[PDB]
Amino acid sequence: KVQLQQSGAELVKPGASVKLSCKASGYTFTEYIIHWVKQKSGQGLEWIGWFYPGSGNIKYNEKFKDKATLTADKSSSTVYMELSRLTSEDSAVYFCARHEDRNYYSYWDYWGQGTTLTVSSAKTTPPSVYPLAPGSMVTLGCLVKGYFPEPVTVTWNSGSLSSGVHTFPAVLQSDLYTLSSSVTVPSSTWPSETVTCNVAHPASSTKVDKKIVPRD
Amino acid sequence: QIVLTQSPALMSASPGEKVTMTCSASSSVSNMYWYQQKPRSSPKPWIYLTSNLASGVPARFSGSGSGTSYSLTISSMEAEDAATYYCQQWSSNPLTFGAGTKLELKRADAAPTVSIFPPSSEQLTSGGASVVCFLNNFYPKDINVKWKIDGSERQNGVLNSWTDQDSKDSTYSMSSTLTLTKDEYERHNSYTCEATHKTSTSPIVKSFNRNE
Repeated sequence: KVQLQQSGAELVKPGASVKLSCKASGYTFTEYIIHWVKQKSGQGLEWIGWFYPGSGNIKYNEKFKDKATLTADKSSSTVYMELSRLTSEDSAVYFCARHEDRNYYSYWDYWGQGTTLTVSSAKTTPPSVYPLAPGSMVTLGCLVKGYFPEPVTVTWNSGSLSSGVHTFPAVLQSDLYTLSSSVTVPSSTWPSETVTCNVAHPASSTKVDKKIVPRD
Repeated sequence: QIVLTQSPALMSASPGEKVTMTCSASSSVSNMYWYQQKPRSSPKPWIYLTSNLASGVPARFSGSGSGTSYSLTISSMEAEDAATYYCQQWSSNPLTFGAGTKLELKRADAAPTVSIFPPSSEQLTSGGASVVCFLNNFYPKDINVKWKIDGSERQNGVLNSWTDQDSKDSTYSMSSTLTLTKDEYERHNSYTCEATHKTSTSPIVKSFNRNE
């Protein structure tokens, strides 16, 4: 089956370079053209350029002419995009897309997920996880404050509580991210049984479990 | 290079209703291509070659245009149709997109379930105090949060966040945070979360006291 797989999220200091990769598999590499698209979080899509393996033909969106370099390995069926002299407005989610070489009656039929590049001088910071207990249907939650790199992972009881959960998008309080999550469960369920929100901030490799306890 | 201008980005439609999005172009174009994108997910191809309908798409969708004004039409709206739809051009260089129109499910207006939370004993021990206030499951999206401590409006230090529309019941939810110093919090007594929504003729209040 056709699958395009891209490198994981990145965090680089301004000025340095980054090499984003798009790995193809399940189809002949030298028959389709790989496009690259940038989507600044929130805003709309923007094209950067295409690359055709085989001929090695490139054609940059002429805005990103000095920003981006398109190369390819071909032995691993992998297209590369390097961005150099990074600044704050390069922080965006970057897609790769596939299109047939000689068609016209085709479209960008397969995409390869996002890669969220973050350009900042902020230091990588683990999160502080605080439980939130109240004081017929009982709402709980935990607060995840004071982390930077992004993203984080919040489950409840290792994923045993799925429905009735609301994990909210992060925001920058100063120059650190803050996130909140909630779970609502029957009064018969809690505090008579354990409730433990599970947080994971992979950029610092932390993995935290906080039991929600009623107050005194 | 052509600039692609889309119709109302915030569009609301209930199931059954017929929807129409339009993509306007600065210069004439041969064909138009539409894409769909879900909450932080890879955009998939929806309609290509102006009106061909890509692979995966129900026939309730339809493309049209053939000029400088193109359009995407849903004959019968369904719940799995809430998303943001982009229009792409292939004719000139460079390749450009529209800004996107975010389609939304219009349903019966629901009022929020409000919950307020005092700071944890952990946060105080590290010298910090955050009063969280959850507003879960409501429609429509528009809502204002008003904080009150000792019966007066705390203007700054507020922090809002919204989840997107629920795939099940199509409602929204909102987390409001209020971060104080451990010392400033251990001074006032009543902490009120006053929420204003279009459903109710009065704000929904949830408050608590430190002396508990």
